[PDB]
Amino acid sequence: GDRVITTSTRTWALPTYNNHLYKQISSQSGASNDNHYFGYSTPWGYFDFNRFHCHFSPRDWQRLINNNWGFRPKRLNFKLFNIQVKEVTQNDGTTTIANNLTSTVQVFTDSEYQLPYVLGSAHQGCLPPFPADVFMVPQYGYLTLNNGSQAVGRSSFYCLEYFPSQMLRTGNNFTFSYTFEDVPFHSSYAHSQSLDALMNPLIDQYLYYLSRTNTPSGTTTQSRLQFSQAGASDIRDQSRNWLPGPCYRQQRVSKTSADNNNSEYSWTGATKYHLNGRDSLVNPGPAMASHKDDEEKFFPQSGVLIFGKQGSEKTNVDIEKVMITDEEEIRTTNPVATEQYGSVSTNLQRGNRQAATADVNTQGVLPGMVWQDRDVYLQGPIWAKIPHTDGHFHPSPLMGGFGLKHPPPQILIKNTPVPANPSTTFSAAKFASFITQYSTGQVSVEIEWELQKENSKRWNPEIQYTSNYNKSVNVDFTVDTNGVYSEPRPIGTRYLTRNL
Amino acid sequence: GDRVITTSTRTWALPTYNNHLYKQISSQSGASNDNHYFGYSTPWGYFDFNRFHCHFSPRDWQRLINNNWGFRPKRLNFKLFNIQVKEVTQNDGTTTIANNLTSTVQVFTDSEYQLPYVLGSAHQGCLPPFPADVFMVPQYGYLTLNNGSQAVGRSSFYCLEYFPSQMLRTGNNFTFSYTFEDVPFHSSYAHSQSLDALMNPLIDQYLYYLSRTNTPSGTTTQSRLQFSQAGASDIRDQSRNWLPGPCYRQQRVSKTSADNNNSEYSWTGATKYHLNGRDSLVNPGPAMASHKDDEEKFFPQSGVLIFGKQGSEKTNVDIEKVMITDEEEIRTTNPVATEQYGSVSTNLQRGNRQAATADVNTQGVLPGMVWQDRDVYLQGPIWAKIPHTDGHFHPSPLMGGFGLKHPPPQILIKNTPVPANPSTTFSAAKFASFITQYSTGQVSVEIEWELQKENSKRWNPEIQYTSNYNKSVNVDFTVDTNGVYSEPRPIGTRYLTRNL
Amino acid sequence: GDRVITTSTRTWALPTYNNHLYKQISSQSGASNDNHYFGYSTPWGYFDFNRFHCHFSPRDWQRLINNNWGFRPKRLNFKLFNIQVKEVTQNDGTTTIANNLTSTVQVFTDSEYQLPYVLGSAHQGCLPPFPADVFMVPQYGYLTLNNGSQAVGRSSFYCLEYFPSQMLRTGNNFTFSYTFEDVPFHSSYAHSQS
Amino acid sequence: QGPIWAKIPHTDGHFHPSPLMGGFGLKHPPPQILIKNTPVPANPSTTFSAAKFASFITQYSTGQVSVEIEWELQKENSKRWNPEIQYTSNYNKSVNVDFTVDTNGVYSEPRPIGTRYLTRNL
Repeated sequence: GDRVITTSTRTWALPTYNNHLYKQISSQSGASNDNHYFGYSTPWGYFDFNRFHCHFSPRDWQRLINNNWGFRPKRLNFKLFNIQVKEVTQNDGTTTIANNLTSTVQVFTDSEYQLPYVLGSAHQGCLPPFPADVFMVPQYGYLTLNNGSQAVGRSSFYCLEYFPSQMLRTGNNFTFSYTFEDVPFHSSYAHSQSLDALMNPLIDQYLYYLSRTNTPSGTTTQSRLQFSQAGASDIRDQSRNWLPGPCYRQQRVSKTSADNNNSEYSWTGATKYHLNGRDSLVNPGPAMASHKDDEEKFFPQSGVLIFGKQGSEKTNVDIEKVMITDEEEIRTTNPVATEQYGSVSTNLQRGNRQAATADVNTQGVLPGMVWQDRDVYLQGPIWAKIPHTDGHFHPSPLMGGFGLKHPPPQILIKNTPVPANPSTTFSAAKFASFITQYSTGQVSVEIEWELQKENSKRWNPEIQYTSNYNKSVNVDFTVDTNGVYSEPRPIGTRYLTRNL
Repeated sequence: GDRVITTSTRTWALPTYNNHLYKQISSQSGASNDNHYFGYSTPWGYFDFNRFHCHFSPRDWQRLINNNWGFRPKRLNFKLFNIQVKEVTQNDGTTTIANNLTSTVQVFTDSEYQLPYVLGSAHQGCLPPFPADVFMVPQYGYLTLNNGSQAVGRSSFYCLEYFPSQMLRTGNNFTFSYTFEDVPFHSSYAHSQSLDALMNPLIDQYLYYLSRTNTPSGTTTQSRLQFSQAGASDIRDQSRNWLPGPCYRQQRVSKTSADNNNSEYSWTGATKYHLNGRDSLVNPGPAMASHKDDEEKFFPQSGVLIFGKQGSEKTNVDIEKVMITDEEEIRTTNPVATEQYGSVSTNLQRGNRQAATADVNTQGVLPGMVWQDRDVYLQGPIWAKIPHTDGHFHPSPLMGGFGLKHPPPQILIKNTPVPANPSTTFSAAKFASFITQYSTGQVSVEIEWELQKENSKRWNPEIQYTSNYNKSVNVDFTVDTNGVYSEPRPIGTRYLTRNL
Repeated sequence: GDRVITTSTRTWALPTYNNHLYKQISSQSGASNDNHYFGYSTPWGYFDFNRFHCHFSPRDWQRLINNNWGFRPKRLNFKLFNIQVKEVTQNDGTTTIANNLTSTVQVFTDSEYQLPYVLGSAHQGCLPPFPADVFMVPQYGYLTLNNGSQAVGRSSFYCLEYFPSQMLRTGNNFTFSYTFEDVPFHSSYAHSQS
Repeated sequence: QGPIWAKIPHTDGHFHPSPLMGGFGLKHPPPQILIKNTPVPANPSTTFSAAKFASFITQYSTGQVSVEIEWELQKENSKRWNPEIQYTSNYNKSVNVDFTVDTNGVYSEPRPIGTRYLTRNL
């Protein structure tokens, strides 16, 4: 009631990747100097389970999303069990399996966050949406530092066979518990009222701003400047003690595709920054914006988010599959998307001298700013692991989600190598001749989120996202015919409304 | 001694507004699309008492303002009593009153801040300056959300007859206590010394900056670049570890009115931003600036504050009544008003290539910024109720004053309707035929502010705002002849000086 | 959580109907013989509050309707208070009010269900939807038995001034508590499958 | 906007009472509680009299009212995998939303509602 407890489980399959041998991986020499990566590929595999798919399913997303203002995770517990090591041999056109029993698997974990922590991109393949079937574990490895291809001093290279591990035979299991520290609840409410009008419309404030300057002489010219008390009426002159959050700009692009010159403006016309002289564009903006009321056919080029419609073939797939989140609901506070934040004076005015204006395309944070977060679509990420640093400035990760400083640990996996027969003559160096095998087992987690209840004295119904209706040949979600699973539309949580 | 306790009281009068019936209120269709408001008007009335007039009077403003570095409120208590319900009937050219006794009045309050909290603009009519006479209570009602006129989903509409109330007959009273959480003391000291010179003038620092580049060959041209250790002398090259606060720009306008082209530049030339595509100008700037030393005839167009000289007829009143606060005292740190914050390089320089500069009109917050607040004029507001949000970035409300997250509650009032005689035939629907009546009573509050004392080892006298002198035909403040009350000049608190 | 508690309140106005005199009421003789009613009209007025408007408002209807399979009422409590008797006089083209104080009002109740219980049709005028304004109390009276217009033996005619009442001056209030016995929960679920 | 309890008549032949209006079948419904305001005559004629004069003093009355209920409800739990219907407020830019007063103080209530939304397998 006060808090909800989630539990999941899955089965998984672990191959062997590098042939049990680290391989440094680097960028191609033909890759443009905007792109160079120099790094390592380890055999170890690792679990992810960072996304909301794992823990909810649509119904329990409603039950959560409609009834609560906010929530946070209060702990988690985690389990591996039913570990079944398995062998495979290929003779000629023949196959075999024959589980080999006593062979083991290595796991450990890091509380110390010592090893490089890489999730962060929401790389695909965390866990299957929907409980059925199975997923093969992805392997590890990391970029570090490059310069132009090549290498520089420092440049890391950890080992991963150092740390005390645990070696788990068939019929042995592994767990650990973890507890989040705390974070402010994630927002849900949609902010009934905009900032621009917070005011009682009936009375009028006692400040006069400045009325029409100039005024006729005579019929023409005087420097007379007069004042008019504000309130009701024109509004828009209201003295206001708060400010809307910061923004840049984006290149507006239409889903209609009736427009946009020919043209290729991307990525040339896109917004980007270059760190260390290598251009980098910005996929999430600082979480903000919208398109605008009544438009819906325009969206920011690099803004918002994509996802996609299964099955989605990468690299040049057309618009129908992508799904393009709208982001319209934060319109209350954040300063929309592609607009000049607002005009500001430039040149002073003499008797002979006209004044600008000339405005601006950006702002930056200022005292008295307020802004809201972003929304989380349940196929999105969860926690971002703020880097270990100084200059935080509170961490509202652009992906959305929680800002953990000590995220849940990482827990890589590997299955111990078994050599084939040696030559008995001793030898130079190290033979490979490995015995091909892989592994499988279960997995669990659980969370126990804590959520704050909802209460409001509003008189009328509210929105409360629904299942829609009416005779779709294929409803959604649930499998169509031959076993493929679907997920039409994104969801995200802002529905309940709180007065600002 | 350690802390001062304030107490006030007044008498008040409550009419009946809507005829006891909610009326949705909307913007005119002829109102330009920059202006649309769609909202409600409830019968309920409400108290304000948010301004400094209520609690002090000029003398006790001195006694406070001169002797203390800073202060904050530590609690308050509040009272209604001596409630006298009253009736009025009009027959023909006749009048009558005849207090009706047992009829009641409804009050309650909200600690939960559930209902929309609207003060925020310093709408006129809180309480009378000066204890005499009486004030009629303003009514409630709120804007919420519009789009273009019209309406959208959400859009609120609370009731106000839901909550448990208290119904107070003649000879019954009502109170409650409230306690502020805490806030840093409000500043007073004026910062004796500017940032630019913090340094001991006698010694010189050991960093060399960069001296004249170029230098003659020969007599003309060399790329020679040489260095000169700083200190004393030129100054202005001093390495400095702190930065002045952020700013925009304003349109400078003269009180002299000898200038400014013809011209109407307002509001076209004014500084503004448009949220959701509707332009909004900025009445308080981010609290900052000044005009400059020795000028005093120039002030920012949209900057500073107005107030006005009683009696002040709204809409086009001339300059003599407005009073135009100067804001000169923060000159120490904040970066004045209409000036380019400062130049910054633009293009690199080759052997053939000249460099800019080209500067900037704005900045935004940066690490190592410092700035000071604003000053509070005792006819200004007090607490702003920071909205319930995430992105605070400490709340220094542009109106000035304290940043309460849980402000003192709101406490609306209404007087229960009494119908006239029915028709005994039963009826359709609901008759009105109300009995015209209104109400009156007392009011109290009190605060008990806590203030920190002042001590300084300065050797010489200080400024300490005074009453001036010399044979004014009308002193100030105190009533002139026929009972009208005056308040010449604003006041505000920065007088005592602290070394920075 | 387990159970929700509702509370409402309203203001109301009570006229005087028959001039304080019972009047037997009957069907018109011209009314077709499919229609004949023979009955009484008493001065007494009565409260209704039997409809869901009174207790919920749309939002709290959602909050209920979406989250639960079923429900039943487990009790109720009831109150009258702030009773203000009032007078009206009409001289010529003039009006007056002048609350008269000590005059009283009579109420009682029936647990025994003795008197004819008539609600049953959802006659209009129970309470106002929405809290505002006010509603005038409807009067009582009942049909019993007719034959063709006229009357037959039996045919009732209660009094209503028999029972012990309570007479409530200004500055006096009245309550009682009541408890439902039990009923199976009302259904909500829509039955997924035929 | 419908009724609530029907007061099954005092009888024999019940055959469980599912009142056609809908709502609960109480055998002992909440009581009835009629009201009346005592008559005050005008001045008599002092000559005594036949019969009974009327000459009443016109008056009426007003006051408050309360009730309350405390319903008991059973919670909902279902293992269904997909969203459900859950009646909503609709959307989209109605010149007049619903319910809440339009302009001059009249109150509205568009559409009926009724409760069947949540789904249980039969």
